[PDB]
Amino acid sequence: ARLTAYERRKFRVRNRIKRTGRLRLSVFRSLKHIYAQIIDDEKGVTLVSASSLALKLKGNKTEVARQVGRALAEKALALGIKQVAFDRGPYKYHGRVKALAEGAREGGLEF
Amino acid sequence: MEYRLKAYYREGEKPSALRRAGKLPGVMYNRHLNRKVYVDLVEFDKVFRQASIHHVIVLELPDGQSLPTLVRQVNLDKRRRRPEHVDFFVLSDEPVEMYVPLRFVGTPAGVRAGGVLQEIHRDILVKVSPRNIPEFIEVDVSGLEIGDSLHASDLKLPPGVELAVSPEETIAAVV
Amino acid sequence: MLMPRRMKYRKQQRGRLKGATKGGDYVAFGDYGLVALEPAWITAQQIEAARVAMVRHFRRGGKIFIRIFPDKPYTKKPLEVRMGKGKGNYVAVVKPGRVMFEVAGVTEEQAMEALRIAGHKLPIKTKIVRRDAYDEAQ
Amino acid sequence: ALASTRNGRDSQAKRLGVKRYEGQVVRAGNILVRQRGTRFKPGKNVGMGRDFTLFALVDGVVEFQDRGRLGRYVHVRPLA
RNA sequence: AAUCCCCCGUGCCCAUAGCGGCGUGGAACCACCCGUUCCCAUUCCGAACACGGAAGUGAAACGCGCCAGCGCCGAUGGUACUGGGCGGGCGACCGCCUGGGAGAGUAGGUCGGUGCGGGGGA
RNA sequence: UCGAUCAACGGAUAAAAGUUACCCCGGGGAUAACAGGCUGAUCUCCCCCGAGCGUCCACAGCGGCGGGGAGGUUUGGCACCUCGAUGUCGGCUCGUCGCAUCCUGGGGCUGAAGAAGGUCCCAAGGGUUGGGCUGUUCGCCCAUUAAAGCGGCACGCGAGCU
RNA sequence: UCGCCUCCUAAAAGGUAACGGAGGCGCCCAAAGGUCCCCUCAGGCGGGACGGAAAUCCGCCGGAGAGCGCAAGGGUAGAAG
RNA sequence: GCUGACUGGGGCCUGUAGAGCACUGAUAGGGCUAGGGGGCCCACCAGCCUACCAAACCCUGUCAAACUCCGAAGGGUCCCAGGUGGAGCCUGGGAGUGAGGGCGCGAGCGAUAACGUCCGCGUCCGAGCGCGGGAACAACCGAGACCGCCAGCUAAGGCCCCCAAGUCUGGGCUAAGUGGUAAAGGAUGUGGCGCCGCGAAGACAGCCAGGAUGUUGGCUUAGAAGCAGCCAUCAUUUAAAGAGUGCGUAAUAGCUCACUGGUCGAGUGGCGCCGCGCCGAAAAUGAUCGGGGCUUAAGCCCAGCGCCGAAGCUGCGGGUCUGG
RNA sequence: GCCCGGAUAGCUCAGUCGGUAGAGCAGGGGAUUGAAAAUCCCCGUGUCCUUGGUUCGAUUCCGAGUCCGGGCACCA
Ligand SMILES: [Mg+2]
Ligand SMILES: [Mg+2]
Ligand SMILES: [Mg+2]
Ligand SMILES: [Mg+2]
Ligand SMILES: [Mg+2]
Ligand SMILES: [Mg+2]
Ligand SMILES: [Mg+2]
Ligand SMILES: [Mg+2]
Ligand SMILES: [Mg+2]
Ligand SMILES: [Mg+2]
Ligand SMILES: [Mg+2]
Ligand SMILES: [Mg+2]
Ligand SMILES: [Mg+2]
Ligand SMILES: [Mg+2]
Ligand SMILES: [Mg+2]
Ligand SMILES: [Mg+2]
Ligand SMILES: [Mg+2]
Ligand SMILES: [Mg+2]
Ligand SMILES: [Mg+2]
Ligand SMILES: [Mg+2]
Ligand SMILES: [Mg+2]
Ligand SMILES: [Mg+2]
Ligand SMILES: [Mg+2]
Ligand SMILES: [Mg+2]
Ligand SMILES: [Mg+2]
Ligand SMILES: [Mg+2]
Ligand SMILES: [Mg+2]
Ligand SMILES: [Mg+2]
Ligand SMILES: [Mg+2]
Ligand SMILES: [Mg+2]
Ligand SMILES: [Mg+2]
Ligand SMILES: [Mg+2]
Ligand SMILES: [Mg+2]
Ligand SMILES: [Mg+2]
Ligand SMILES: [Mg+2]
Ligand SMILES: [Mg+2]
Ligand SMILES: [Mg+2]
Ligand SMILES: [Mg+2]
Ligand SMILES: [Mg+2]
Ligand SMILES: [Mg+2]
Ligand SMILES: [Mg+2]
Ligand SMILES: [Mg+2]
Ligand SMILES: [Mg+2]
Ligand SMILES: [Mg+2]
Ligand SMILES: [Mg+2]
Ligand SMILES: [Mg+2]
Ligand SMILES: [Mg+2]
Ligand SMILES: [Mg+2]
Ligand SMILES: [Mg+2]
Ligand SMILES: [Mg+2]
Ligand SMILES: [Mg+2]
Ligand SMILES: [Mg+2]
Ligand SMILES: [Mg+2]
Ligand SMILES: [Mg+2]
Ligand SMILES: [Mg+2]
Ligand SMILES: [Mg+2]
Ligand SMILES: [Mg+2]
Ligand SMILES: [Mg+2]
Ligand SMILES: [Mg+2]
Ligand SMILES: [Mg+2]
Ligand SMILES: [Mg+2]
Ligand SMILES: [Mg+2]
Ligand SMILES: [Mg+2]
Ligand SMILES: [Mg+2]
Ligand SMILES: [Mg+2]
Ligand SMILES: [Mg+2]
Ligand SMILES: [Mg+2]
Ligand SMILES: [Mg+2]
Ligand SMILES: [Mg+2]
Ligand SMILES: [Mg+2]
Ligand SMILES: [Mg+2]
Ligand SMILES: [Mg+2]
Ligand SMILES: [Mg+2]
Ligand SMILES: [Mg+2]
Ligand SMILES: [Mg+2]
Ligand SMILES: [Mg+2]
Ligand SMILES: [Mg+2]
Ligand SMILES: [Mg+2]
Ligand SMILES: [Mg+2]
Ligand SMILES: [Mg+2]
Ligand SMILES: [Mg+2]
Ligand SMILES: [Mg+2]
Ligand SMILES: [Mg+2]
Ligand SMILES: [Mg+2]
Ligand SMILES: [Mg+2]
Ligand SMILES: [Mg+2]
Ligand SMILES: [Mg+2]
Ligand SMILES: [Mg+2]
Ligand SMILES: [Mg+2]
Ligand SMILES: [Mg+2]
Ligand SMILES: [Mg+2]
Ligand SMILES: [Mg+2]
Ligand SMILES: [Mg+2]
Ligand SMILES: [Mg+2]
Ligand SMILES: [Mg+2]
Ligand SMILES: [Mg+2]
Ligand SMILES: [Mg+2]
Ligand SMILES: [Mg+2]
Ligand SMILES: [Mg+2]
Ligand SMILES: [Mg+2]
Repeated sequence: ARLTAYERRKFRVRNRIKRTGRLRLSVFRSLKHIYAQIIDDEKGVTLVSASSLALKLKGNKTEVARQVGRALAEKALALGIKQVAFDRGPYKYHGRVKALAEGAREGGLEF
Repeated sequence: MEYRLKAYYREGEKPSALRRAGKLPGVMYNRHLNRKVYVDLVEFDKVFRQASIHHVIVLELPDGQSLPTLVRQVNLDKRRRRPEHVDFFVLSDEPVEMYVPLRFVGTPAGVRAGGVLQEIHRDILVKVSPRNIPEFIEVDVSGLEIGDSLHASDLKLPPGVELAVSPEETIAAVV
Repeated sequence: MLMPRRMKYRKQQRGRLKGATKGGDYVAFGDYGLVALEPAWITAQQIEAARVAMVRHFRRGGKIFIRIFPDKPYTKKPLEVRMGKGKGNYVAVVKPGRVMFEVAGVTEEQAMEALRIAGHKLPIKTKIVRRDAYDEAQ
Repeated sequence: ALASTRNGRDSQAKRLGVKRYEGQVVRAGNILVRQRGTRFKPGKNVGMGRDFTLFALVDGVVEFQDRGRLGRYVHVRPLA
C-alpha cells in the first residue's frame, strides 16, 4: 500500500492552510512530547519555536501543552507576530493539540 | 582469426564529404575516452564482414597507437542499406558485456535426419573480462531431442566468464 | 486473406508515402530478403500472390516470413459521384528499404530464384539481399 | 444510419489556452488561463473559477512554475 | 555562539531521491509499547483516532549506510525532420546550399541532494 | 415568474398543400441533358511474371494468381467555351483517313505427311455481296462469297435528303 | 441534413472547409447541493461454509489502468472519488 | 505623434514533422503456460500427450488522423532595442467587395484520376492580356512601364543560319537523330569503378586422343542390353568413361557428350556498381526538335572566358506631386 | 460480356462443434401374412463437380476456372 492515511490527511490539512497564506503555526506531537513551530513559507523559514523538550516540563501531557502554547505566544508576540493559522497537522483538534492552541492565545490568536 | 583496420582523426570536415570520399565517419569512445575518427569504407567493409561485433578489432590509427576496439553500433542508412557511420568501443580491463557467436555441435543427436533443426539464437550476450574473450562457444548437448528449450547456463561457458543472461530463454529445439 | 480482425476505426485517411522505411529494413529472420526500392500501398492480394508463388516454387518445403501486414483499409466509391466516403473494399504501406518476405532453410539458388518470382508480383522495384554483420545481433 | 451521411457534426471551437504569458503585466481580475482540467493549478495571487479558469488576484506580472509531478503553476508577482 | 556530526521537525529540487537484497541504530530524540479511569473514539473492534502512562523493544515502522538485478536519468558522434534559399522527377517522390536539429540506441550515471529551525554532541 | 420540436433551433403570418406535356416572363453556359475538352475508374488491345493444362515438354496451342502500360471507340467523373441556340438516334447520299488486317500478296513457328488449319510477323494497294425481322445501331437468320474486318472524322455528313 | 456538446481532420498559439471520419444533448440530483471530519481505487495471487468467473470475509502485492449520474475529451486519490 | 511591418536579444505558450510502443488498438515469428478444441483411458473425482484453440507473460519483429514514454525546425505573445514608412494609432465623411483563379507547399474528399473538389500558409493573374525569356500562351523564369533619346550596363534566356551575340577554350560521354519520349520488365550495346573463381602444377576456344567391369542393373519384358519405361545408381578397375547427357533405334550394330591425357600459350569466366544509350513502342486531314539543319556536335555531363539580351539599372534633358 | 447462387452412391435432399457422411425413396434379404401391399428391421456403392491454398488434417475454411440456374446497361 503506497502513501498512507497518515501522510494523506497530513498533506490534506497543510495544503488548505497553506493557501490562505498566513504564517503557519505547526504542531508536532510525539507520544512523549509536544513541539510547535511557526513558519513562513516562500521563504521556507522558521521564526518562533517552542517545545516541551526545550522547556523541560512534565506531568499531564495536555497541561504540559497549554504551557508550550503560552510559551509560544509570549516569545512570538515579542517579534510583532499576532495573526497566524493553526496547522494541526495530522491531529484531531482535541486534547493535547487543542490545549496548546487555546494556550496559544493570550498572545497572537484566532484559535 | 585476428583483425586490424586503420583509423584517422577528424574535427571539422563535414561527413557528407568524407563519405563522398570513400571514407566512413565514426566515433571512438569508452569510459575514459570519446574521440572523433574516420575509416576507409572499402577497407572497413572487408574486416567487418569477418569480425562483425563478434571478434575484436584492433584498429591501428596514427600516434600510432593500436587500440583494442569492439564495434558496438553500425548505422546503415535505410535507403541504400550501406553503412553510414560506426561506433568503436575501446577495451580496458573491467568486465564488459558483448555478443559471442554460437557453435552448434553434433548431429541431430536423436530424431536424427531428422526433425526440423531450428536455431533460435546465433549469439549470446555475456559479461566478460576483455583479457579472456571466448572467440566462440561450442554448444552440443547431444541430449538434443524433440520439443525442449535449453535455457542459458546449460551452455559450455568457455572458461573466462559469465553470462549477461537472461538465464531462461530459447536457444534451440526440434519438431 | 490478410486483414485485421477487430479494428478501432473502419476507414482512415490516405496520408503520404513520404520517407524511408523507418524500421523493418534489417533482415531479422531468414537467410535471404526482398527489399523495397520504391514506396507503395501493397495489397493484401498482392502479398498473397507473392507468398504463394514462393511456396509453389519450393516443394511445399522451405520457410517463409512475410513481415509486412495490410492493416490500412482501402475505400472505393461505386460509379456514383461524391456523397460521403466508403466503402469496403486492405493495404500495407511500404517505403523504400523495407524487408518484406525474407525466406530461410533453402539453397541460395532456390531462395534467389523464388524471391525473383516473388517480386514480379509486386507493384514496385525490388532488391534481393543476403544477411550480414550489418544486420547486427540484437 | 450508415451511408448517406451519418456524420457531419462538430461543436464550436472553445478558444481555450493561455491568455497571458510570463512577465506580462496584468491587473486584478485578468484571466490568465482558459482550460479544461486542472492543466495549470492556481499559484500565488491567482484564483480558480468553477470552470477551472485562472485569474490574477492582484495587479502584477505573471510567472510560470514547473513543479514536476506537482504540475505546472501560474502566479502573479506583485509590485502591483 | 560559527564549524562539523547524529537525531527530530519542517521546506525545497521532483525518481540520479524509486523497488529489491543486505547491514546497522534506542543514551537521546522517535516508534512500536503499558493500560482504557478520564476527554474522545469504532456503521463491529482503543485496529484507527483519543487520553493517562513508562516496565520492555528497535521485531514492525522510521533514520543511516552499502550493493547497479529491476526501475529512473543519459552523452558524444551520426541520422530523421526542418526555417530560409535552390534543383530534379510523368508520377509516387527525390537531391544540393545555408542555418536549427531530435527520437530510438550506444558510452556512461545513479541506492539522492539541500534550506530554515530545534534537541544533542562538537 | 409562466405559455415556444418558433428543432428550417438569429425565431416572414396568429393562421397555408399539390399540379402544369396548356403554359408565360426575367435571367444563367454562375447549372443539367447533346458534342467537344480534362481525366481514364470502366472499357478495347498489348506487355511482364509463369502455378499449371498440353502423353514427354522449347509457352505447337493454352495461361491461374499477381504486376506494368497503350489507346480514347463504352459507361461514367468533372463542369472548362457555347443556354441574345453548337438541331438529337437511325437510314440514304458522298466519302476520307487509322491499322490493333476480314480477304488477296510475302513471311517464321507447328503437336505442318499432302490438302486443309492453327498461332504469330510484314503489309493500308485494292476489295470487303444480296436478302427476312426490327425505327433501330447492334444482333439473329436465309442464300452466297477470296472475304462478308474494327475504328476516327461534332457516336463524319439535316444552309445535302429523309 | 439544419440548433447544442466531445474527438479527429486542424499543418505543436487562436481560428479554419467539404453531402470528410466517429459519437452524444433537448436531461438529471432536496441529495448527486454547502461545510467540517474521516476514508482510498481497479485488478491479480493466496486462504475461507452454503458462494459458482463473480455477494461477503482475511492476507499480501497493485500509483492509478477504478470512480467522478449519461457521450467524448481534458482533469483528478496531496480528490474532483 | 514613434508607437508600424520587418529585424536582434530575452522570457513564457504548444504537442505537428520525425520517432517511438509506456497507454488504446492492430500485428509477424518463436518460447512458456491458464481454459478446452477432446485422441480418449474415463464413462469415480481422474487423466495425460498435443506440428489445432489460448489469455496474459518472455524473446525476436512491426503499424495507427480520432495511440503517445518522447518531440525538432518553426509559430504565437509580452518586455527592451533598431526600424520616419503612401508606416502606426484615434475620431469622423465616401466607397467598392462579399462568383475568384493558376501555381508552390501542407492536409481532407476523389482512384497516391481530372485545367476535379474543399480548407491552410505563400505568391502571382485579377487590376501588370504593358515589357523580356519560354516557338506561339492571364498567372512558369526575368522584371513593377511619369515623358523623351539613332548613348551605356545587365536580368532571365541565349551566341551554326532564319535571329542579336562564340561555328569560343579545354576534359570526358553518346552513334540512337538518342537528344527531339512513356512504364514494368528485359538485353556479350558502349565507357568507366569494383569484387570473386579458374589459369604458365600452363587454364577458357578450338584440334589431336580414352569412349568402363560383374551386367541384360535389380526392375521390365516379343527387347529397352542408359535414349517406348518406375529405378537397390550400388561392389570394382583407373593418370580415366554416369549400369551411361543426347541424336540412334531391327531393343543390340553404328553415334555424342560428360569426365580425363595431350597440342598451343595468355588471360578467361562469374557477380555487383555508376554514365550514356537500345528494346519494350499501335490512331485516325500533311509532316516536322519553332524550322533549316546538326554527329571529335549546332546533342549530354564537367570547368572556364568573352559577348548578345528588357519599359529593370545608368547617363542626358523635361514634366508633376510630396518633403527640405 | 457483367455482380450473386447450385453441383454429393442409383435418383430426390439433408449435412457450420474443421476433426468417423446419414435419412429417407428406389434394390436385395428378414419379421409379418394364406400370398402380397403397407409397416418395422438390415444391407451397400459416393476414391463425395477438377485444380492452388490454410491447417498436423478441409466433402465441411479461401480464391479463382468450368458444365448449368437467377438478378444486369443502346440512342436520342
Ligand atoms: Mg525498430
Ligand atoms: Mg492500389
Ligand atoms: Mg450528377
Ligand atoms: Mg516489380
Ligand atoms: Mg472542437
Ligand atoms: Mg520520470
Ligand atoms: Mg529506549
Ligand atoms: Mg537498552
Ligand atoms: Mg528494524
Ligand atoms: Mg536516451
Ligand atoms: Mg546529438
Ligand atoms: Mg527546405
Ligand atoms: Mg538523444
Ligand atoms: Mg537508486
Ligand atoms: Mg531535510
Ligand atoms: Mg544544532
Ligand atoms: Mg432558418
Ligand atoms: Mg438559421
Ligand atoms: Mg450561433
Ligand atoms: Mg411569429
Ligand atoms: Mg400554385
Ligand atoms: Mg398532359
Ligand atoms: Mg392551348
Ligand atoms: Mg398562360
Ligand atoms: Mg425565357
Ligand atoms: Mg453534336
Ligand atoms: Mg459531356
Ligand atoms: Mg464545342
Ligand atoms: Mg490509359
Ligand atoms: Mg491516357
Ligand atoms: Mg505493350
Ligand atoms: Mg466522355
Ligand atoms: Mg461551365
Ligand atoms: Mg468550379
Ligand atoms: Mg446551350
Ligand atoms: Mg449569336
Ligand atoms: Mg468509315
Ligand atoms: Mg501491323
Ligand atoms: Mg495474308
Ligand atoms: Mg499466307
Ligand atoms: Mg502460316
Ligand atoms: Mg501445308
Ligand atoms: Mg489496304
Ligand atoms: Mg480499308
Ligand atoms: Mg415480306
Ligand atoms: Mg421493317
Ligand atoms: Mg437488338
Ligand atoms: Mg448483310
Ligand atoms: Mg459518344
Ligand atoms: Mg452525328
Ligand atoms: Mg432538315
Ligand atoms: Mg451549318
Ligand atoms: Mg451543317
Ligand atoms: Mg487526442
Ligand atoms: Mg489547433
Ligand atoms: Mg498552426
Ligand atoms: Mg494552431
Ligand atoms: Mg444524432
Ligand atoms: Mg481486490
Ligand atoms: Mg480469492
Ligand atoms: Mg480515469
Ligand atoms: Mg470522460
Ligand atoms: Mg466519462
Ligand atoms: Mg476523461
Ligand atoms: Mg522608434
Ligand atoms: Mg519569442
Ligand atoms: Mg507520423
Ligand atoms: Mg502498443
Ligand atoms: Mg500522430
Ligand atoms: Mg528526452
Ligand atoms: Mg522602438
Ligand atoms: Mg493604408
Ligand atoms: Mg472610414
Ligand atoms: Mg453572398
Ligand atoms: Mg463566397
Ligand atoms: Mg476559395
Ligand atoms: Mg519542389
Ligand atoms: Mg480549380
Ligand atoms: Mg490538381
Ligand atoms: Mg491562392
Ligand atoms: Mg472582375
Ligand atoms: Mg499585384
Ligand atoms: Mg492574347
Ligand atoms: Mg510573355
Ligand atoms: Mg516571344
Ligand atoms: Mg513570348
Ligand atoms: Mg505576363
Ligand atoms: Mg513605377
Ligand atoms: Mg533559339
Ligand atoms: Mg548572327
Ligand atoms: Mg567548336
Ligand atoms: Mg530527333
Ligand atoms: Mg525522337
Ligand atoms: Mg569537346
Ligand atoms: Mg558552361
Ligand atoms: Mg555587354
Ligand atoms: Mg533626370
Ligand atoms: Mg505623391
Ligand atoms: Mg407362415
Ligand atoms: Mg414372404
